[PDB]
Parts: sequence; structure tokens; C-alpha cells
Amino acid sequence: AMFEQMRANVGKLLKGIDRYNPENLATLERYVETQAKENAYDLEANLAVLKLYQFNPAFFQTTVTAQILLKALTNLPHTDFTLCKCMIDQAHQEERPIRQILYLGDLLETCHFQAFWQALDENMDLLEGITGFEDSVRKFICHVVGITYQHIDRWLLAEMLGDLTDSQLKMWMSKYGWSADESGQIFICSQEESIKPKNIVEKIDFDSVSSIMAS
Amino acid sequence: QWLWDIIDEFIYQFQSFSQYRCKTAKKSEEEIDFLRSNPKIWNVHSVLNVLHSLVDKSNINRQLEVYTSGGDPESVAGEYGRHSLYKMLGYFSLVGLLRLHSLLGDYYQAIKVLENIELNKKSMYSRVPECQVTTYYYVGFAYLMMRRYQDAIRVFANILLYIQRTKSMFQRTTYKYEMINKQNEQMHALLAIALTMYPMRIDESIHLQLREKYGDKMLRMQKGDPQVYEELFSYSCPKFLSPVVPNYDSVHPNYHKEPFLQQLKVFSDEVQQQAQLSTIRSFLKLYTTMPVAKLAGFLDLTEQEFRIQLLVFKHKMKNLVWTSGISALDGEFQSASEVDFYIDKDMIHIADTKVARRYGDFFIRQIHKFEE
Repeated sequence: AMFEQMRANVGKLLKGIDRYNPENLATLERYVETQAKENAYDLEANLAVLKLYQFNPAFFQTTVTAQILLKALTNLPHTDFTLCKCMIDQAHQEERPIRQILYLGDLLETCHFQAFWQALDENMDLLEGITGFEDSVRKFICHVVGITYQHIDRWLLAEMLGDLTDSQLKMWMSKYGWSADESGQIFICSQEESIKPKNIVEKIDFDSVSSIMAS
Repeated sequence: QWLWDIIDEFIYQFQSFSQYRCKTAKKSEEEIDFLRSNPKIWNVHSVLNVLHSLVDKSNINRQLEVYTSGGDPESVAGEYGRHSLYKMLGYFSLVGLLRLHSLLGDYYQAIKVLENIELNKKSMYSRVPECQVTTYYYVGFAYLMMRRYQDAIRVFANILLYIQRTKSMFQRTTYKYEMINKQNEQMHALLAIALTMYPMRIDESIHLQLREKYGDKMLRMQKGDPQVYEELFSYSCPKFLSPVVPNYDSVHPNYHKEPFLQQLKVFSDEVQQQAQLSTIRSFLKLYTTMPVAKLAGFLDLTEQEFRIQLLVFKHKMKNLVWTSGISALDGEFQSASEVDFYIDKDMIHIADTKVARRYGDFFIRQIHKFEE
């Protein structure tokens, strides 16, 4: 619970002149790991460390940027991960573990979820070391499933989530209330509920137009 | 030497005035009150704020893009130059918004953007068109960065229209009049590539002199040539960042192209796969719910054998640009074809046309004043 004990402090740090002072990296780089480990997030603290790393490339630290990058990818499809590459130098995108983390990140944006879980190397203990990261990406998979599927097959939804078993899939089935259908797909959304058109309907703007044309 | 005789004498005069800015605004009522009285124009007082927005940014961009190590420029300005002026109590006039939108400009070139939230919240004073067009300038760019293509494209339309009832007249966009034309032109051109089978709002925004050339650009870009990836990205870069002055081009100093590696290659990643999203949508969605005849007709069109047609098809529906469903028993692909709207231009014009009547009726009644 060190996240909660730094929120007030780091909040006033990042609104002052201490976000272009490199000396504050002590409390800030610590607070970046506090996001990753304790499963919390703060974009501004990340982005300020990224900005201070962009200022002096020497102070760049690989794991601290991985703790930024990995937790940026949990928060998709937001432009958190967009802002990461914007501050990470040409030199610094070819580091370890950065290069592998960035490549894995590319797969999530283009939504190649099958390729994402294939691409994983399982000997990098840092990717095991981020708490709730393995489920977070799965929750973002299922998040975009709801937006752009009306149904999905049982084998298909398994494979996207890293080739899940029958019992492992029970969590993800129950999560958004999804349930089986006849022969034999998993329901995701109603057909009229997914589409949501807001197309042709206007020319009802009479009231304003007559209020201005009143005199 | 004449170069840095001019540059250094700007900054040293601004660092001088920065103390006067902080000193007058906060506490000395009588000094402010004395300044309200004497001239016939308070325009001299206010111009000097956002005059030094773009001139200081030029001078600091030079010092930034000449000294790439042991950074003197960026932490001096960031700490002292910017935050001292803005963070403390505003001067009582439009100067509070001027120093705000000077700071918003300074904050824009730096790629650290997330306090666009609170800058809008501290724009308490009324949105004069002067301040409003320059707000929508950056706020649209912020939406362009947010991947809110549909939102940002509307925001660029109004500011390029030239019936936001601008009149200027006395040099409040001076020496960069056509930058507002060409940057809004350029940044709108990128957004059209991403989404468009919706607007049907591009008629208002950009005139037919440019719609014709930018129209064929998007088609030539997404369909058949990666040539437009080059020429679009050439023009897009000076306008995306806004680096006010590129330094003297010579090989004897290096010093300049090293910052431009980052600055440019930062925007490479933007247009890279966001463009390749376009070609998927480019093929018109001919039959709304596709049977075997049309689904295979589109999977012949996506990619050929064998390996991995279906996978790539179902990767790309996810992104934002399709809403659809798969059926198992039927083997059927059902999808969503959405369209925009025809005429939204007329009812927005009904006031704009009346301004052509109004300032018509008014300007000649200013001539009817004089020659009477």
C-alpha cells in the first residue's frame, strides 16, 4: 500500500517545477515500480520519468521503462503506449527487455491476440513479475470482443486468450455474463446492441433555426 | 555572430520582463491601475505576451537544437521561464488567457501532454474568437494525438472556415497568416485517411482547390502506392510538432539533425500502422451482410493462400473500424455498414450568410458615415 502513501506527495511534484528537475527520479522511479508491482497506475508519473529520461538519455533505466511500458499496454485502447515511444529514444528502443516488450505491444494494437501469446518468451521472469499483467491483457482481449463480436466460438475465444482449457474459460465466460448457445458458440452481444448507428436522422433542427430567424 | 547577437538579446530582454510580469500581476494594484489609464490602446500591453510565445520558442528551439548534451535550455525554461509566469495569479484582462495559451503552446512542442485537462479548466475567462480559434488549434491536435479522428476532424473544420467572424486587422496572426491555413489543411488530411466513409463534412472544412488534390492523395495512399506515405509525411512533420525555426543547414556543425532524429521518428510510429488500417476500409462494403459469395469475395481480396486469411481478417475487425458477428451453423458473416449524413452545411450557413449581409450593411454604413 505504498501507492496510497505517495499519491499526495507525487501529485504536487508533478504540478510544480520538479517534473523538469532530474533530481526527483529517486521518489519517481520508485513510484513507477509501485504501479507495476501493486497493480495500480498513474500515467503522469510514468510520463514525467519518460520526459526526464528524454531530457538526459544517461539516466534511462531499462526495467523502470518496462514497468511503464507493460502497464501502458494494460490500459488499451488508450494512447498511453503512444506517449511511451514518443519519449523513448532511438537508442533506448533497442534495449533489453524493451525491444521484446515493444514488439509484444505492437501485436496488441493491431489486435493479433493469437500471435501475442505465441510471441511470448516464458524465460523472461520480469513478465511473470508484473502482478495481474497476464490477466489484464486477457481482460482487454475480452473488452474488444464485446465491442465487435455478436458471438464467438468456444474454441476461438480460448485461442485468443492463450489456448485456454475448458475450466480456465469458465472465468472469462462468467466475467461479462456470457453463456453458451446451441451448437455451440459463446454469446457476446445482441446484434442490434452491438452496431449502434447514429446516421441519417437529423433535419429536426427546426427550433434553433427558427429562434435565430425569429427577427 | 549577427545570428546570436539577435537571439541572445531576445532572451535577456524576456528574462528581464519575466520579473516585471510576476511583479505587476500579483500584488501591485496601483501599478496595474496606472497602466490602464495613459495610452489609447491596451493592445500594446497584451501583444507582448503571445508575441513572446512564438519568438521565445524560436530562440529556445535554436538553443535546444544546437546543444544536445549537458542540457542548459530545456530545464531553465521549463522551471523558471514558463511556470513562474503562468502558475501564479493572472493579470486582470485577456492576459490571463494569453499567458495560458502561450504556456499551452510551450507545452505542445514538448511531447508531455496530459495537463490539457486543467489548462481548459483554468480558461475561466470567456472564449473570445482570438483565444478560441487558438484553443481549438491545440485541442484538436490533442484529439488527433488521442486517436479520436472523428472528433478532431470536426475541430479542424471550424478553425479553417474563415467565418469564425475573424476581422484581423492589427496583427494578431501576423507573419503566420497562412500557417493557420496550411497546418489545419495538413493535419485534417491525415484524419481523412483513417476513417472516411463518414464525412460528408469535408466540404465545409477545406475548399475545392485543395479537396481535389488531397482527395486523390488519400486514394493513391491507401490503395496502390506508398508514395503518398512519403510526401504526406514530409509536409506533416513541420506542422505536427511546429518547430518554429530549423537551424542553419551546414555540415560543419552537426548539432541539429540529432534532435530531428527523435522528433521525426516519433511521428513515424504514428502514421505507420494507422495508414495501413485505411486500406481495409477502402474497399467499399458492397453487400452489408455477406453470404459465402461475398465473404469469400472479400477473403480473396484480403490476402491469398492459405495461411492465414481468416486470422488476419479477424485481427482487423477488432481495431475500431468494423462491428460484426460470426455464425457457426450458417457459416455466415454478418456485419455493420454505417453511413453519415447528407446536408449539415445549409443550417450552419444560415447565420454565416447573414454575416455576409450584416458586415455588408455595416461596413457601407461606416462609409455612409464618413462621406456624409
